[PDB]
Amino acid sequence: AEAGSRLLAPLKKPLIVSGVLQALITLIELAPFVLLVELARLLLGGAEAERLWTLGLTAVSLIGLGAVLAAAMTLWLHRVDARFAHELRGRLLTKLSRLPLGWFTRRGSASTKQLVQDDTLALHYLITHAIPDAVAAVVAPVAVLVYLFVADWRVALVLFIPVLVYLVLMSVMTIQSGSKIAQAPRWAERMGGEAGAFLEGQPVIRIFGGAAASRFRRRLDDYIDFLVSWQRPFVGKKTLMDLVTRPATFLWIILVAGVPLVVTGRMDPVNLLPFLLLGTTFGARLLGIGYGLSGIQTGMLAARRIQTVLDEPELVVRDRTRPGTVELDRVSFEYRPGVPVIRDVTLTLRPGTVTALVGPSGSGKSTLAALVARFHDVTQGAIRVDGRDIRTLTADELYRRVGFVLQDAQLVHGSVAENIALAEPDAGLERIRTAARDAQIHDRITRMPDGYDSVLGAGSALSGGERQRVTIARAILADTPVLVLDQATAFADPESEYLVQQAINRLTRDRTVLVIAHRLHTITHADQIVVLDDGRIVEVGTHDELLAAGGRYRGLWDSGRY
Amino acid sequence: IRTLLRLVPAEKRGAVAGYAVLTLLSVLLRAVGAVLLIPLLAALFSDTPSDAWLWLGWLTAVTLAGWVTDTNTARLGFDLGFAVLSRTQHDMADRLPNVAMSWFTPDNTATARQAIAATGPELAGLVVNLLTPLIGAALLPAAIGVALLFVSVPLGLAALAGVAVLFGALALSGRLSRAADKVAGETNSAFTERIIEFARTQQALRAARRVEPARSQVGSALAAQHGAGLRLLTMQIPGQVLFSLAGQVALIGFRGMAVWLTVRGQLGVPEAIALIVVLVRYLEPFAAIADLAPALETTRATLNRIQAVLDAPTLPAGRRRLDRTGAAPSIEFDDVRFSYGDEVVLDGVSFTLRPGNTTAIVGPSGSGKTTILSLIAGLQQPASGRVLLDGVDVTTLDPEARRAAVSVVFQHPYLFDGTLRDNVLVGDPEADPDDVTAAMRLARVDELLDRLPDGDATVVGEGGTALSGGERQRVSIARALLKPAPVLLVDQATSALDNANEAAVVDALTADPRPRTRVIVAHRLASIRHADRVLFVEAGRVVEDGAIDELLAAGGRFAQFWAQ
Ligand SMILES: Nc1ncnc2c1ncn2[C@@H]1O[C@H](COP(=O)(O)OP(=O)(O)OP(=O)(O)O)[C@@H](O)[C@H]1O
Ligand SMILES: Nc1ncnc2c1ncn2[C@@H]1O[C@H](COP(=O)(O)OP(=O)(O)OP(=O)(O)O)[C@@H](O)[C@H]1O
Ligand SMILES: [Mg+2]
Ligand SMILES: [Mg+2]
Repeated sequence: AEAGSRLLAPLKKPLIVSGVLQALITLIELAPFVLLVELARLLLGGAEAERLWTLGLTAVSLIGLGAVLAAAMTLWLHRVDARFAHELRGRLLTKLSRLPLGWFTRRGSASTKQLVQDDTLALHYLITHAIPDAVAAVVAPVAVLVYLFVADWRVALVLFIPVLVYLVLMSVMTIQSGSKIAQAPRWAERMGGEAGAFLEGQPVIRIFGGAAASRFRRRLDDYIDFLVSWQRPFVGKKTLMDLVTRPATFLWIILVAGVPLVVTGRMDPVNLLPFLLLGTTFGARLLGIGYGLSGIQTGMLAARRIQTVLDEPELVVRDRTRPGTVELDRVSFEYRPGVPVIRDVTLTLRPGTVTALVGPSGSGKSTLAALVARFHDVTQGAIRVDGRDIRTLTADELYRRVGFVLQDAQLVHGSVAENIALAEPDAGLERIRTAARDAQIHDRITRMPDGYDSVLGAGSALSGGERQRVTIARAILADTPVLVLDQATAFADPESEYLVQQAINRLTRDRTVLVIAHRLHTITHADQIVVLDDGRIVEVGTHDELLAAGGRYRGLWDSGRY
Repeated sequence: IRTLLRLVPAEKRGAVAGYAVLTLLSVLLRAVGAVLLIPLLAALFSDTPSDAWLWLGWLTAVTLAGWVTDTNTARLGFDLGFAVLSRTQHDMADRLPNVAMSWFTPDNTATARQAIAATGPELAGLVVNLLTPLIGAALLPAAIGVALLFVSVPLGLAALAGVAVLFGALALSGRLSRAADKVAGETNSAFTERIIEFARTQQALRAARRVEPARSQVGSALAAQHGAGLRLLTMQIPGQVLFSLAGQVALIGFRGMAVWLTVRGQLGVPEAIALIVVLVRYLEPFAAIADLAPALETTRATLNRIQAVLDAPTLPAGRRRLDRTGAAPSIEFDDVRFSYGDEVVLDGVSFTLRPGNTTAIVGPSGSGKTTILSLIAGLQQPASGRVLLDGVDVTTLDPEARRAAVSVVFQHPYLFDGTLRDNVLVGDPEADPDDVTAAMRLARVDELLDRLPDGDATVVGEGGTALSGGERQRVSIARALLKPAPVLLVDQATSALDNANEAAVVDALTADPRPRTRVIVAHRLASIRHADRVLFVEAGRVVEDGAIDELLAAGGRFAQFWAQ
């Protein structure tokens, strides 16, 4: 695989060294059995006690030496291939912060968990154990069978019968499970998706459908059907391989052809000593690749799947390369190919002016804020902050110049202080409190059990109108020259909405503000009201001018009073 | 293991008993298979090798019987492995909807998500991969050890002592890495939680410049995960080499004893050579146990998380069916009190709502007016007092009858990853297509079908993230209107809707065909138009109530509420 081999290229030299050292280790491990054959052959000859003991000691030391060298490789090779995962996982988290957010919405948090954590974990066998198991599974059976074939070819061929049978089981097991292993990561993502949706959308599951009718139960039963149909012949072949390559199976097969040769005048019993001691040793090494070839397939797919993400197009910062000004110049954007969401929008936001972006729901007013944030790149046109294109501005220079409220109270799992101080985590606790008071949420937070240190994860959340005020306080603390309020105070009552509106007007007197609102009664004081219908700006002007013009804004205003 | 056996289905315990017999039979045949070699080889190297034919016969018979048992023990081990898996995962899936909402703390949701995430094949083979080699290698090396007492007592006693030290070494390996594997699991679990947050709240993090690994919270989770990951290997591999080496030290030791007894004349040379060969059967079972320490701890961890979910506090319930099965029930509170942890939400809240009429709830944010709709729907339950649906206490209602008596439009509308029509159909999957279009048409979802390319097949993202804020709100409204329940709870269903769609939706909510008892929460006066009754809640208590016109004329807090 071009993408699979390209990912694991840095581990070329460590893996080649692992293969060579395993060749030496496997020969060191077979060495004491050859000495035991000589020691056993000396017992028949009745040699002196000292002669037998020297073969015993040099066999014990080689057992110790082989174990030291074997443990030196595995300890080294796991550290090398655990640092690779940390390097690889750091690359993914760096990659994901640069992709457009269309990537995140079409995959979700369940597939990103699969990528960063599960897929990088699936590489573990492919690098730590694949080459040691592949080299030991060929060095030792070939080394033994070459030794035993010189000893006696008759019993060597008999011992070779289970070798061929094991290869047949290994091949049919691998090809049959090949199709299922390809489908396995897909099911894990989908099952991971339902588990996230089932646990997150619990109020929906409880009231609508309940436990029985939930889609999680349906797909859970479907997944276990996949595992049963996958793991049934897989485990069925794995047990047969374990029986064929068991030490007792070789020892029986040796004696099936050994006893008739010893009983008849066709083999001296001394020539069985190599088989009884060496013939059974390589059963557990052949089994290493039988159980591994499935683990290589998951690793190679995971490497292919990881490298594909690392080759995704990014939000590249161009090399091309008034304060507080944002300009949209014939912007046009499409979330999907051939589905225009924004069409030829031209809009200039100047300092000290509050621009009010209104219109029908689903018109495109939130995606315009997304384009300004550069969560997505405009398909046409350009967006320029202070004369610098957002595509030329780096992430720091862009998000230090523009601050956002995103219509969703996306609170992080952390203290109340940290959710307010997400922009600048080293913000002083007094600065956090002043931001919270401006959002009219300091009084709420003081009443919580732990104050500003209280955790705001799932099951310890706030009310819907208060989790939004936390994000308003976050934006206030960030305090960028350009602010983009995507329907802040949607869930706020009139009293709190008016108070936070007064606070924001106090804060952003000499700043650019793009306020998005469906409550038009708070929009009447905007310097310019921009009406966005079907992604195109259909009319621009002040409140009185729009009412006099009598268009879509007049329709919305009349329908507002009901 | 005691937690493991109880998770089996009651019907499957017959296979559990059969599995134990074949597991004892398999070990007994394997030990007997090793015993039959000593007469065989000792006869083979003797002057009359023809005696080997008899002892070869019993070895082949025991060997074939060993293969038959081992294949069948795998089939029962496979069946028991998935019987536990399918039973536990179905029990967890059926248990979580009934578990109390307060149980889902950020840590508990992590274990519940991890416990659900253990559905893969690693836990499916908890019997075949882990128990069978473990039990086979706990009884067989001792079975060979006791069998050697009838050939040489010093060698047979050494074999039994070998099992003692080898298992003792395994215990020390587990005790050493138990602390490190506790930290490894927690830091590996926290990394999963932060990846979910990283990909779920990406918009908030990016605007906050909190996405680089050098400053992100997932970056710290990865760094902590790596440190605990390496620290586990440092305290784990020395455990495995000591066990693996001690296994080889024990084997060569006994092969040394067999030689040494031969030198002293206590053991014949043919019998000594037979014992040297057969003693590989002593280390064969212990070889499998060497690498199962990581598997044993992971399997122990998952079964603890599974049992944690099955120990979760199920919500209280009864078996009373709703009296007004068809008609509109009369919702009422009787000194209903409620509190999240320590903070008091409701204190002395008592109101009675007539059947079939529409009632509005208004008040400052944080008042507790989403909690009122939660208690009526049964998502929450009072600490004291009782909610009555037509004189029937909700706590005593059958949970099947409890959910069928309420439909809710949640404040933060959540949709599942799937087509637009699928999310509308979860309200009533048995509904006729005419009823689905009627609900979508009423909730103004037909506007989305006209605009969107796919119509009612647009693949919504996780939540409603592949739809606008008002598009997922109208899909939520259509979902609730489709459900035929005689109670409709509306929790700010017009927040993210323009004046054009808000006015139309408000008409649909208050003028749908069938009768219902409608409770409405909203922060916009146009969203509670022509409502029969109002409930103003400020401090968690209903300050005042009545008609809209009466309250406006009265000039109380309701009049000041919309003054601005
Ligand atoms: N899961 C929770 N854990 C702890 N406290 C909570 C939880 N949910 C809500 N609260 C607290 O309950 C009180 C009332 O919450 P509730 O959701 O009922 O508010 P609400 O009146 O509907 O407000 P909003 O206008 O913001 O929607 C608030 O103080 C909120 O902090
Ligand atoms: N991730 C996405 N993939 C595809 N289409 C999307 C995605 N996000 C939004 N859309 C589409 O973009 C169009 C406009 O969405 P947007 O979020 O800009 O709405 P909006 O005008 O802000 O609405 P509202 O006032 O209800 O919040 C909608 O038709 C929605 O279907
Ligand atoms: Mg929007
Ligand atoms: Mg609420």
